[PDB]
Amino acid sequence: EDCQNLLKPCSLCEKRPRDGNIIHGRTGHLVTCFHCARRLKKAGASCPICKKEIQLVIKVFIA
Amino acid sequence: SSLPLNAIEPCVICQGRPKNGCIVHGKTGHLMACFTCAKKLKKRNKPCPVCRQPIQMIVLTYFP
Ligand SMILES: [Zn+2]
Ligand SMILES: [Zn+2]
Ligand SMILES: [Zn+2]
Ligand SMILES: [Zn+2]
Repeated sequence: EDCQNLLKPCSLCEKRPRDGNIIHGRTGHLVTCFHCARRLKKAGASCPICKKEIQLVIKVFIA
Repeated sequence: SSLPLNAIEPCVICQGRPKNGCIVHGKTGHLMACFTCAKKLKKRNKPCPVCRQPIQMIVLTYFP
């Protein structure tokens, strides 16, 4: 059920898909586009959800 | 502005759980299987069923 959140636009820019996975260890939060997630990591921001160090930003494609 | 309708479909492998097992290769990820099923694909040393590139890691993904 989470799951329908992925049909919403990016929570930041509100005009791109949620295709930017924010990875920290073996978990990830997918609530932003790739663009916005990249910007957050560049800014040294932590994950907007769990406040963990962003180790990696991945562009996600659904299949 | 939005992901495909596929996103709300369950794991293609087991059809019983959400697509929360992200398959990581480089700076991209394919999201099509649950965590449990995606872990089996990596264990069995199988490539990504979508792009056939090697599976670097599986990330349990939340959407929040
Ligand atoms: Zn965005
Ligand atoms: Zn997080
Ligand atoms: Zn599954
Ligand atoms: Zn792939």
